[PDB]
Amino acid sequence: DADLRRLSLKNAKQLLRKFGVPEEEIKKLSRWEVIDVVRTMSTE
DNA sequence: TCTCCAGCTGGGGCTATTTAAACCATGCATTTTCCCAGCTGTGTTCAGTGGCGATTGGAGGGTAGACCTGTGGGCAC
Repeated sequence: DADLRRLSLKNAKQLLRKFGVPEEEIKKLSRWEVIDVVRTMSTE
């Protein structure tokens, strides 16, 4: 959960693009919602 | 004869050379200093997260109530 802060929104956006997350979530670009979604996707 | 004048007849001041001394003017060139700009470092603030605490929800256990079955007693043939 920690290194997900160092993701520093922009690289987390690129990671969500890499996993295949739909563009709406990426579009929101939440600093907290984005990291929760990428933690969920890395759990999936 | 004496005075004046007027030309002219032989006489003095330019030029050329070397040298040192101390001096000057007129933009020029160089060196120094001051100022401004940029880059780096440190400090502060903000916000993420960690972490912990509290509240809510779910599950399990216990107690209470109700229903069903069994036994006993009373009554009737």
